[PDB]
Amino acid sequence: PIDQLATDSNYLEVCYILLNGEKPTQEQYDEFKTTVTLHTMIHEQITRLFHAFRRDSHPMAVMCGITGALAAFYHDSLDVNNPRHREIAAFRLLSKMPTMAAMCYKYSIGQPFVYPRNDLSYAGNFLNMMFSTPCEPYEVNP
Amino acid sequence: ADTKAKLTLNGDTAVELDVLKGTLGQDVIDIRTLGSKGVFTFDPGFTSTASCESKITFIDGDEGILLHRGFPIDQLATDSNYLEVCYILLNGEKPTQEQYDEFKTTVTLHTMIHEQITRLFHAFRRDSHPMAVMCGITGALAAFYHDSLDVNNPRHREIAAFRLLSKMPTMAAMCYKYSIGQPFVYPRNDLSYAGNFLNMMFSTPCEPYEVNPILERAMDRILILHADHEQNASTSTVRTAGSSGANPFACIAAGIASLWGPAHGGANEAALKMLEEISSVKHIPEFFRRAKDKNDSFRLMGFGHRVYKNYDPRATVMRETCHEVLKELGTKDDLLEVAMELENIALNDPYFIEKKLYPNVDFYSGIILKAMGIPSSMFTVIFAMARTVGWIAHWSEMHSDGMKIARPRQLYTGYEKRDFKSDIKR
Amino acid sequence: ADTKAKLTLNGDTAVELDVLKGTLGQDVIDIRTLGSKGVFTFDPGFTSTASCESKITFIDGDEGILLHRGFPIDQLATDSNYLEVCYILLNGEKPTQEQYDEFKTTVTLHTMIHEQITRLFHAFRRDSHPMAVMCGITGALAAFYHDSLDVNNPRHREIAAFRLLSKMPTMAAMCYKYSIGQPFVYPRNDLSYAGNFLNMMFSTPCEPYEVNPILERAMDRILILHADHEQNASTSTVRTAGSSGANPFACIAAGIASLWGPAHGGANEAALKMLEEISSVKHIPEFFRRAKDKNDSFRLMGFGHRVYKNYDPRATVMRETCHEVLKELGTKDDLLEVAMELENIALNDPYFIEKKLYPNVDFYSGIILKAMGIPSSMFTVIFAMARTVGWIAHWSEMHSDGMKIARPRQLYTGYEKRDFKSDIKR
Repeated sequence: PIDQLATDSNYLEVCYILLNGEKPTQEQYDEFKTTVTLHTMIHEQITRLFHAFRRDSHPMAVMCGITGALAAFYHDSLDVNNPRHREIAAFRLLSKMPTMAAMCYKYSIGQPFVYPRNDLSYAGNFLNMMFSTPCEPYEVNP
Repeated sequence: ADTKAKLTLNGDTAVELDVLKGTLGQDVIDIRTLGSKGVFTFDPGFTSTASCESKITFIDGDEGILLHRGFPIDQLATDSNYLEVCYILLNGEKPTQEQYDEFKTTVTLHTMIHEQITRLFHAFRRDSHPMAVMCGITGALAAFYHDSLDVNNPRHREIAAFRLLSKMPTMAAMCYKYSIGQPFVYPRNDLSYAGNFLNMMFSTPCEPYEVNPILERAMDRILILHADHEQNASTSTVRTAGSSGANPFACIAAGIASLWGPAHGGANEAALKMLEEISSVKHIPEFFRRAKDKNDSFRLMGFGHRVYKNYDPRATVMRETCHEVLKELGTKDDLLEVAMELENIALNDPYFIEKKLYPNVDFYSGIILKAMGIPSSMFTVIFAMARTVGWIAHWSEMHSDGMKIARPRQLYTGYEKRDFKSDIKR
Repeated sequence: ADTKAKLTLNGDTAVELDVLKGTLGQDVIDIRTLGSKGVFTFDPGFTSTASCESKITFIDGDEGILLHRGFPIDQLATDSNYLEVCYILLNGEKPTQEQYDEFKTTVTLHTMIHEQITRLFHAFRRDSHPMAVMCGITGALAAFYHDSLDVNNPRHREIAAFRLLSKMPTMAAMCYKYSIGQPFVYPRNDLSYAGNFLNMMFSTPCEPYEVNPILERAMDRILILHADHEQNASTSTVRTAGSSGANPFACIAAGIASLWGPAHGGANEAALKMLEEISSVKHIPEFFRRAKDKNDSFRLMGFGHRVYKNYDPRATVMRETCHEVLKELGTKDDLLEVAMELENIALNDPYFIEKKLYPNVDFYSGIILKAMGIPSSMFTVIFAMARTVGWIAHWSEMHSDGMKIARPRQLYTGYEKRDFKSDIKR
């Protein structure tokens, strides 16, 4: 039930549940969080695509434009029939969406992009990339 | 006030004019009505004309008095700090702890410059004079900070003032980083205005930078000592452009250009270079750099000033700071015997004693900045940066007053109406 | 002379001041040596103070008179062309074929801007007002053309003068193209000044642009009618920035921002809101935009002017040309014809009669530009681009005078000297 997931689980565990069909064992979850964590950054060239969008663009139009352009950069995981390519592709989108989402915002307001922080949770990592500046340390409110 | 109530002008009919008085300085003959009476004065340069009523800065040139909101410059340069002086110039009073806290908070939160504005720097030749880059960048601000351009709107001035106030040092320091090929440094919330500046100017991502309290306080003093200087030419440009309706960023950008005007004033452009290189302790100290004084360009090299007769009151605290900074920088300030010597040449040469080419605040500021490793091209960028608070104060005062638009007359001595009939067939 | 000998100023004893005589207009009282005594006048806005002696433009507002080097504006607009008027304004006399061909050849020879400045255009936002981008590029020219900044060298001055007259049209057109996302168009040596400008505005690589003869003339006349307007707020800004020694390019940038000035308000675009986005005689000029007039909401709209009492002398020829354009463009005009209702009201409506809201030159200029398919955000850019030669001439004459540094007095009414005591700790 959605209530139990929204109150008891966390986003990454729900992802594992939707993607694997079961609540992850500590180890499976650890490995899962590990694969996601290692694929958070977006190719720097993909980052230059943001600079070609009008600063005044709707972040949702920038998000569609950026996601629709991914295939040219992550050209090695495009064979949908290939079982391993789906793993890679899924993990890529899974890890990178918040990085791109947060960048849409930073770009839309004129602040520098924030790199993922391995030391943070999916939600905290997002709030960090969305609001922190290089000017002061940012502390994620629980 | 004796006969300071009234007086009269006499062309044909006796026109009575008030003799407005000040709280300090000379009285002024209110001629605001003469124009309508078909009477107009003639004063190119406005040396006999009070363009406004001001409460900001007071100067008695002969007696060397410089007051900012009534406070002597000495006390501000030694006791206050740049941000408090800004509050003083901008608000007219010494801030209560809380008012100062809130003030420092508003400034701190608006330090970063829009990343797009940062891309403008990359379009300037790396070899550009940082002062030309500074004028170009400030003059372009209005397109980015397009929501605070209504000068008539009281809240827009708050925003605009705070924007310029917070961002100038960020832009100033970037001009330098860009001019030498090092990456830009973001403001650090944990630092003071002076320390934050020294950080953005000199730190690299390669090692931690530690702000030296001596150089820090020394920079803070260079800033306060350049905060404002009454109705000079560059500030008069700020008021004039402003009364014309020009947005704050445009008026501040104009003030910067008017400020470095003398630098590229030909005689100054050439003489500053002569002094630039010659640091051989055999020419500057032994009348070589002094050999060329046909074209003066002295105020720029730190000698003499039209405002003050015998000395520049801003140089007191700066000289004392300068002596200290030189020491702090250990056994490296050896070739700086020319600093000791040029000063001796200014205090003892009959020519300098005659023309009163005394060392001014910039002779000493220049030494502190040179001692810090800052290139000379960045000297006016720093002075203009510090002067911005004065410009904002004068621009703002000009507004809240009555917004008397600059619409002067002219003595027309040109051609009387004549007919036009072209000589060309093109 | 009426009462034009000398005059007396009394307080206790008398002071004799000479009166200068102008060839046209009113004569003035010389007060240049007053401030050299202690006696200062008080005149905010300078409306009773001649700021300089000039021979460029004579205006007799109440008579609706405007002369450029003695030539009536209506004659120049009809029988001359922009460049010839530019030649006259700068030189004092009309050109011979020899002189004109030399001037023209030189102007077209330097119309192309440095390739690196084009990069600067792209760092700006696409949503930026064309006017702000214009001011931004003008204030950045000093970072490139740094070989003509010596305002004390007639060589630099003349070179700066030509680079501005040559490149301004190029700059303006590029501001339009950038805003609409169209490729920049290069200047054509074979096309006229106005023919080239329209081409740079409307050309495209998709096919060769055909310039309509009637439209080229219209544009040239717009440029002629805006070439100069005497000692106004913008020119005074240019003259004041220049008095300090500010570089040529920086001087124009301040004039541009000054001219942009009065259009930064809130209630100014609240009425301009309706004037723009709607086309119907029963919509705008009908109990909506008419009734919606809060702060300025007039001169900028094309109704009235502070200079002229009854009418705008410049508007006469602009009104005729508007007929030729409206007649010619028809299929791209007849919908905008609602100007007759705006004019009808500005003539037959009591509110407009009482406030003397006569359709100025910008009223007709606006109608034409709107019909030619030009966005209103380019209107003042076009006027500024045109006014630039006037700014250059005034700036040159200020220097011929000897560059009298603007150093006005002030009426100080602030605090007297007081000791500084600070309690804060931040």
